[PDB]
Amino acid sequence: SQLEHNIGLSIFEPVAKHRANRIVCTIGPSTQSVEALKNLMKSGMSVARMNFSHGSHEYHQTTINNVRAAAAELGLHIGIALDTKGPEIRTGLFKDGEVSFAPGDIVCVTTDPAYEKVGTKEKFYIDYPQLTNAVRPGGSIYVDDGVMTLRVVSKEDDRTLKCHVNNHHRLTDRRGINLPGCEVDLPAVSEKDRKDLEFGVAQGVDMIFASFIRTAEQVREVRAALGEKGKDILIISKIENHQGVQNIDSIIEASNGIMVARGDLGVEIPAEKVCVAQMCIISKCNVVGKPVICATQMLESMTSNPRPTRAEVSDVANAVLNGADCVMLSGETAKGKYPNEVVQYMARICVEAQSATHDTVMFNSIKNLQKIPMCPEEAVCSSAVASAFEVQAKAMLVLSNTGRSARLISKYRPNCPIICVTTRLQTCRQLNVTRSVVSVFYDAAKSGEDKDKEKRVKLGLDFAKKEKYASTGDVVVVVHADHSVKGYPNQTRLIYLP
Amino acid sequence: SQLEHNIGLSIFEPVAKHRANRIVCTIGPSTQSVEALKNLMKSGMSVARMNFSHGSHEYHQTTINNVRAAAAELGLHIGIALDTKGPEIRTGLFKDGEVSFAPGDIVCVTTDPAYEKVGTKEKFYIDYPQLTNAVRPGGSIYVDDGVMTLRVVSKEDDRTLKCHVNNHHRLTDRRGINLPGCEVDLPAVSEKDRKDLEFGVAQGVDMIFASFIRTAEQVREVRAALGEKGKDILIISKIENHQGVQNIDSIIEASNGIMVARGDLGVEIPAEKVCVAQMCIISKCNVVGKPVICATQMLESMTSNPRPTRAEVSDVANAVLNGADCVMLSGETAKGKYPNEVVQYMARICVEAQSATHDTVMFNSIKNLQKIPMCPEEAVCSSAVASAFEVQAKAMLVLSNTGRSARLISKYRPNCPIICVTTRLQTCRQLNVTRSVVSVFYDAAKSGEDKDKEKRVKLGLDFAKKEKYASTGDVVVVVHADHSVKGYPNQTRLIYLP
Amino acid sequence: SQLEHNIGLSIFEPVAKHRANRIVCTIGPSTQSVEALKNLMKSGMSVARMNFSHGSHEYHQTTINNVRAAAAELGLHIGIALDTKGPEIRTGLFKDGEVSFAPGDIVCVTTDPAYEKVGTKEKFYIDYPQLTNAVRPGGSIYVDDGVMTLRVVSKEDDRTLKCHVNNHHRLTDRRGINLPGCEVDLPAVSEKDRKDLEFGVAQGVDMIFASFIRTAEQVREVRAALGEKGKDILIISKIENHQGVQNIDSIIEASNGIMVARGDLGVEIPAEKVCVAQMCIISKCNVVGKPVICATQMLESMTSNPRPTRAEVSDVANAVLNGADCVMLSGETAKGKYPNEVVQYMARICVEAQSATHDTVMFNSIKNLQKIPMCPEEAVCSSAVASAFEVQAKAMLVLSNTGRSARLISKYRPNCPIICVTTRLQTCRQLNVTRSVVSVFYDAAKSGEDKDKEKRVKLGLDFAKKEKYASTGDVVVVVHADHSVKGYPNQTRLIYLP
Amino acid sequence: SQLEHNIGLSIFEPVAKHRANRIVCTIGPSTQSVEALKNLMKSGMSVARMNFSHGSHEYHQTTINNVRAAAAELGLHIGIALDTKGPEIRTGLFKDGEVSFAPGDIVCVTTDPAYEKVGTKEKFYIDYPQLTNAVRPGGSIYVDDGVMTLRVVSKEDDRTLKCHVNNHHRLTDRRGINLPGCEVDLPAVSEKDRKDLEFGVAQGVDMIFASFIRTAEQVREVRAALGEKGKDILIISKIENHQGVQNIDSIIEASNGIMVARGDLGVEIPAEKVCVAQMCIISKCNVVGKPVICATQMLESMTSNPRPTRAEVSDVANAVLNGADCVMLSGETAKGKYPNEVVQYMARICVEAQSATHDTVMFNSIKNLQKIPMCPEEAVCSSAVASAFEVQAKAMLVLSNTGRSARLISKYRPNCPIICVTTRLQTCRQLNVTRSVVSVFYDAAKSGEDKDKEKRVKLGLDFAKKEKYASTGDVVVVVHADHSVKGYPNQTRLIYLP
Ligand SMILES: O=P(O)(O)OC[C@H]1O[C@@](CO)(OP(=O)(O)O)[C@@H](O)[C@@H]1O
Ligand SMILES: O=P(O)(O)OC[C@H]1O[C@@](CO)(OP(=O)(O)O)[C@@H](O)[C@@H]1O
Ligand SMILES: [K+]
Ligand SMILES: [K+]
Ligand SMILES: [K+]
Ligand SMILES: [K+]
Ligand SMILES: [Mg+2]
Ligand SMILES: [Mg+2]
Ligand SMILES: [Mg+2]
Ligand SMILES: [Mg+2]
Repeated sequence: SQLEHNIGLSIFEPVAKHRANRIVCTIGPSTQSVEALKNLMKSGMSVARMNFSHGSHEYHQTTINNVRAAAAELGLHIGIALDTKGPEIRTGLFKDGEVSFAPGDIVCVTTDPAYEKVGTKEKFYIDYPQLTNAVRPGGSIYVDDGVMTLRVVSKEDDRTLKCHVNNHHRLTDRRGINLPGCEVDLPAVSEKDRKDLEFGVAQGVDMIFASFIRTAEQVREVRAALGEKGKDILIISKIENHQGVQNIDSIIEASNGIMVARGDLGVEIPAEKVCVAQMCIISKCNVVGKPVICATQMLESMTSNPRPTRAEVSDVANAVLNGADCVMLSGETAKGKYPNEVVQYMARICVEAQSATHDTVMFNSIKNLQKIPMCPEEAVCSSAVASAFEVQAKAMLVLSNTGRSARLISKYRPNCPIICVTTRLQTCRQLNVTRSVVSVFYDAAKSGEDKDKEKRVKLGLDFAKKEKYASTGDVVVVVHADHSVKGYPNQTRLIYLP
Repeated sequence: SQLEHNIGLSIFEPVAKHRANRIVCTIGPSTQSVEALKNLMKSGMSVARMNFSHGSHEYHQTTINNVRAAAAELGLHIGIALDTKGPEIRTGLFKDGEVSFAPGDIVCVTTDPAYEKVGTKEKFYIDYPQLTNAVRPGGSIYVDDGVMTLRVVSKEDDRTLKCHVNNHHRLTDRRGINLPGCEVDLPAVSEKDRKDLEFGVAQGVDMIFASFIRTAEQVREVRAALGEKGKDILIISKIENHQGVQNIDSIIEASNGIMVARGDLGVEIPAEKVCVAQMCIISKCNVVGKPVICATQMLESMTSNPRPTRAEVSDVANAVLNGADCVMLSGETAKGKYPNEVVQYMARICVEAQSATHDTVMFNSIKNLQKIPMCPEEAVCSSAVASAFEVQAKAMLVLSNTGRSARLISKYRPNCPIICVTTRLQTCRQLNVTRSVVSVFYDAAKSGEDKDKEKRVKLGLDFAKKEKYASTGDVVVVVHADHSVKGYPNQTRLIYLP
Repeated sequence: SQLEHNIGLSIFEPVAKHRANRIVCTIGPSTQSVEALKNLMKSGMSVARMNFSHGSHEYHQTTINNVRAAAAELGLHIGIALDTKGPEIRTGLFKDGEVSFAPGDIVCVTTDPAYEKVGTKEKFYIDYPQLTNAVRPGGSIYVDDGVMTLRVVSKEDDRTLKCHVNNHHRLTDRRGINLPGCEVDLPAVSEKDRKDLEFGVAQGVDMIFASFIRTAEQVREVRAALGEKGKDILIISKIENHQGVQNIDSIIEASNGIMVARGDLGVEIPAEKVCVAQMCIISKCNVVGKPVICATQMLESMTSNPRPTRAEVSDVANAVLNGADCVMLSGETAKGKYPNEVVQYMARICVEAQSATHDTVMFNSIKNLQKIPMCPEEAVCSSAVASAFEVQAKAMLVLSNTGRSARLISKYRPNCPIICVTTRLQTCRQLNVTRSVVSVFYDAAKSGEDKDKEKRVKLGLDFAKKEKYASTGDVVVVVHADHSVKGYPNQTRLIYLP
Repeated sequence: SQLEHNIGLSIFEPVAKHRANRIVCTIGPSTQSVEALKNLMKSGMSVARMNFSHGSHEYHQTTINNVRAAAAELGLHIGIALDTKGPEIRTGLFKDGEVSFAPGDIVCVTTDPAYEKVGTKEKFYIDYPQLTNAVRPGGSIYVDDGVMTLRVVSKEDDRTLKCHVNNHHRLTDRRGINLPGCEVDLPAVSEKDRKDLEFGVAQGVDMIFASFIRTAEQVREVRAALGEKGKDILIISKIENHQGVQNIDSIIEASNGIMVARGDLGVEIPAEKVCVAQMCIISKCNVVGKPVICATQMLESMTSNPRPTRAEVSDVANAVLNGADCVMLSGETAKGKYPNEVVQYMARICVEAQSATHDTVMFNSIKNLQKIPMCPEEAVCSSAVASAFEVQAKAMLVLSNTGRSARLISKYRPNCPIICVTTRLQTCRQLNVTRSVVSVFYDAAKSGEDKDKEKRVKLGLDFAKKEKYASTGDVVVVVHADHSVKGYPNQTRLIYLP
């Protein structure tokens, strides 16, 4: 039982040596320099996130270039993620550029674009034409990231609602609008996003963090916008509102991965329901074996302070215990005073949660919900992890070209490193969002075809020795194909390190 | 499995209507008026904490009187908790009220009272006379809830240490000092603590939150200080340092309950380990059925903001999921701008986490760890909870005079309210730290002896009806003694509301 | 796990003192005398079975009278069961009273009653008019308790099948016929059965063992034949063929109990499938809490030998481990040389299987399959049994007039005696087919109404002391109603024996 | 749960097509001809047992030769088991060949050979010279598989005891004597046993069934008697008395397997305890993965009848459900009228019980009891079985030379056949006592070394196809070493049948 496991925990015991969870950092003026990025990497950043809400292509090019230089200097494979702006709903402009509201104020909000630039206390524009279908009398409209709240009192015509203002607030031009609990018929990709994705495909980004994903169809439209050139780039769908949460099954099926985008999600649904959504989404991703990232405000106060709050420490530990592959930092590294320290704390907190995790409970829980019969690669991979628990293996080793087999092994949550020997650099970079995985690159152009796996396996066992994952006489669990089977691994071996 | 429970969670289901978990609020300037307290109570405060780190007896008397007046106006039983100063270590004053420190700043710290009021960038006072025995050269002194370090360069003399400042801090009056990994030899009950405890007995406080408890011995010292007239007052031991966590088992056995005092704890041990201690301590308390409070920085940002961070919501929810009876607010209500709102958020987060909790997992885990044979009253109480699950009872009803039986039912974590009819007002107030329990006072001196229990059961069933727990025809599980057993409950009944 | 429980079993430990399972004995020339029956009773017979296949009413009257005299002498309550002949299918007569068949012999079997008395090698009668609808070409007809086998080769006309003889056998007049796997449209009650049931109702039998029950409707026709005078007599349906097994759910719902009539069942379905049927039927009865009897050849060789075969010992142990309330003896006591010894062995074997049973596994398994919400009497009863495991109670005590509450408690398979204080003698007799139950009679006509239960409870606790179930200072779990609830028990108490 | 598994059982589903459990048959007059043995093999015999209690070397030579000739004709590998006389105690002869005893009959028993041939109602011979040291006055002497008792009245002299006959028996030549609770001091290897064991080594028998094993020491004495040339012969220890059961753990550790010898056991300890010993012993063997045979009176009545009793069918089925690898026939095939039919029933009952077995319950129970870390080959074998469940494999295929790896896979109780390709004919024969294993011989001397395993795997896959275990496109789980590991299997593969 979780309870019996808890009572036997010890704060004094040494912790795990090898961090399993992974850390995504948002780059910004605190962290964009090659020097900054090197330290971020030494501190534990696995994936660098470019937030295309802010900054020009020129700005993000510097990030891309600096990340590549920083990683090349340290001999690391660091993923690069493009996080789209996404479509949005905004108010119009106001006269004199602002208006102040008070509780009780009645205000008409209109979908008539005539009113776009002449917002007053009495009447202002919202640029979502379907508005008077999507929110009914009694429903709420949230303005400015939830900070001001309107109750719809009535529909005046097919383009205008009379609303009641709930709280004091000062609006400036073009504030964000959220419609909590309303379906929202905005396109998966805005015009700006197309140019942003085109840029990402051209610069060879490893993954898109796709904003405001509400339906599987929208994931497909993002895949389509990436076209043939970008067919290999991961799509990590950001779950940001109620529809996202409702359609999670079919969104998970269409995506390569998920981000629990708690910031927007906590505006769209009550803040307290975000923990329910988080637990549900992470677990559902664990069940199908797709990477999931927990995001937003995890270590917020470290934007300004050199130590985190108690709440913050528990937030990170709990996202790890919930089952998340990755945890993420935004402002904390984009613009905070302590980018290095914050990543270091997050690394330490991860390691503690990892050591306090019951080894085999995830493995069993996950395995028990799989449909039987399994595909044989998945039987090979789960049973490899089982056999890793049985011999207390110190590492596993898998040959994966696309990353599929590595993600399949990580799905079953071994308690040791998963060394992945791959033939694609992009795969080394993409496996950064997968718990436990450590990539080594095998250069076929330079060392040859390796039909019988022996060179890739040697390379992996040498890496295991060098990185101090295991030593001479330790058992490693090795997964690849036999001499004739092609396209997936059908073989597991137990090998003593020579 | 936890995983299978998670994938079935929904954000679209209604939540529980009756909050099981309980909220402790610290009273200060924001919240001391009769009016402010009434609103805290309405917002969901169950226990008012007096922090005797600060304030005179007279100040706390005003708190005690105003709590009683507010509780009487609303007809509530609200516990009053005295939280001791304990073996605290603080700085003196500074000229002007701050000084500011740069890294590499070399500073003299002195135990010499002479410098108490007159501290500067160069020399200042610390109120622990044995300082230069406690920490030697190369040791570290933590300052102001851990936000600034000093390394000790040398012992100047028996009164003065020369110290290297390690980082960047602006330092206000009388701030907290911690000395992790140092033999600090201060009493659990200082002379000042002894007066405060006597004042609490005199004033009839319901519970002591005993600071820095390190040993079962220290708990007993707090018991002795309370004397004869004070023997029914709960002692809740605050676990705040390394040694508290080491000795947790015998500390629990001596105490009436525990507070995981995450503030000092997260300075005294590495901050990332607090999450492991929390889990471990809460579960150990759940196992012996003793109340446990999770404290400190839970909704910290709401000290200044109208909304909590995503980390803070999850921190609260996870304290509840961990098994904590109570969650605590400190600065958030003592001195924040939004005391009522912060209590309201906490109450809503509690209810969400309570609704995401698997019905019976706690029941079974707790039961499976109990030594067999049980005492009869424990067999009756655990079986009563089982039968509540089986009939889907909307409430339970227990007669308890000392509170023991109410705590015993609560130990088995039913999913419905536990209505406790008690013959002591103090029991009503002390049961505010126990998950699920709602108290009704039966005045035996005024209404008679009730040997056959029909008066008290009627009172509790009518309360069930009035407070909208159950209605006519609903089953209620009713626990007390039969007509001849005295001293504990030997009987369970299932009863339909008339 | 069953496996871990097994490896820790010990043959050397003392066994349970109080036999939980119950023994049904068939009376016959070995055992009909008052003296014989007294010894049978001392040996462990709980229910005496009269097989109305053989003997006249006069014969069975002697059994009834002798059983009553024998029981009255020993002060026991012994159930009396009437086991119907049931409808049957038979061949006609043969010329010269017999015919011999050989493998390969072709024989017409006809439904034309003209051929009733003139059976030959070539052609003989079977008295089931629907025969040529019920068994198709390729199907089998079993003759003489399965000993000879015919394959239907073809239908000649609507009353005649050509059949192939499978094995050597000699037929005499009017042998039994079975149609394996065929629906069989015979009435629930034959004419002879009506007169037999009428007799049973008049003589006050406690239960019918109803033969050849195929459908719930047939159980209802047996209840109807018992009329108003016999509305209180248990109907234990004998499951004897494939239809019985197929319709078991709805047959269990209609009956008071089940007999796995392995003898006929092993003729109708392959002998090896009888173990599957047995395990399934017993478990299904356990799940709904209805008594189930395992029957036939359990200790067969003891008909002639003074010790049982190894197979036989395991058969009895395994019926107990499967979950059967009762095991039964036929020939072994009706006509065998060692009626006393055989019942003694069966008692000893039961006790060993009981002691080797894992206490709480049945309890948990049974409780886990109940629909929630439960009726409150069933919550009271399961939780009483739970609380009996928790305090290691040595007995339970329940007030039951119809026997319902006692059967409800036994359903949850406590490891101790269940003392039932009843106001009906017939209930004492009927509870003999219920595991663990020991009945005491409370005479209301002579000691008064006992509205507050105290006299019945005293009587029960006195019985517990006298029979050496428990002594002074032991906990007994007591189940009845409180002072106002009528018709079921809503209360459980734990009481120390004074 | 077992209960929930049972209620889902059906008698209408098809049964397993490949029998997992294995049948040992004792050879005698009924069954010694080459023809009779061919039919036993066709009917399902896997191991022929020679009972050296009776018969000369020459008689057993005929058995050995005829088994080989019959097995060769059919192309089967059939094990040959030598079952020792051991420390047996028998009566002498009687004039005429019976005498008959009445209760109260006072009789002299004598160790004096003089009376060997000439026994009467009054005096007869017992071949244990230390008799009058072993049992003293008031002790009991059991005679002829326990069917008749004598109490010892006095020691006449060192050669003669006066005995009270307790019951009614007709006594044939050279019948078995048991002395429960007596210090009987006879060697595990008599002079006669030593010759028999040497003859078995000379003749190349596959296994010894060692009678009356009492200690691990005795097992080692049987090992030493087998000498150098005999070291690969299995020793299966027969547990037959009180002390065997006491010492079961260290007896198992010394042996290659165990027989629960229920015949002598059920006389040496009370007969009702045998069912507890059986369960306990079989499970302990399953836990260390050593073969266990359940023996004696399993289908006893079929010695004379064409059909078994209901008890005997359930006895067989429950031996299988208990975990037994093998079930044994004694008199049923040595001397019965229906040897072929009795083997056929047993085979059908085995398959039913196998089909009623829960797939994975045994796998998990066995796995959960193994010390971690496992040796690599055990992690490979248990994980191979797990992956068989997960892909619903129709067969497994393992390379085994000694049989160790085949027994290791079998220990984890897969639900499909385990095809074992072995390089030793003796391994083929010895694996007949292991559940599920089907052997194929690869003649390395004739077909070459097969370092890369492709020859043996091809041989086993073609066997899978020929024997109708799997077909083209079916997955098979294949266990052996990779290209460089020697001594055990370190590799698992999933392979589709070509
Ligand atoms: O790229 P993924 O889909 O992970 O497949 C990798 C697996 O396929 C195989 C076989 O095709 O690759 P490889 O041909 O590179 O040797 C296995 O060896 C390897 O483990
Ligand atoms: O006859 P059953 O159906 O078992 O009902 C018995 C239960 O009902 C009650 C209440 O009606 O009977 P009683 O009136 O005889 O006291 C309970 O005390 C008793 O346990
Ligand atoms: K963005
Ligand atoms: K304090
Ligand atoms: K009958
Ligand atoms: K023998
Ligand atoms: Mg957004
Ligand atoms: Mg503190
Ligand atoms: Mg019949
Ligand atoms: Mg024997």
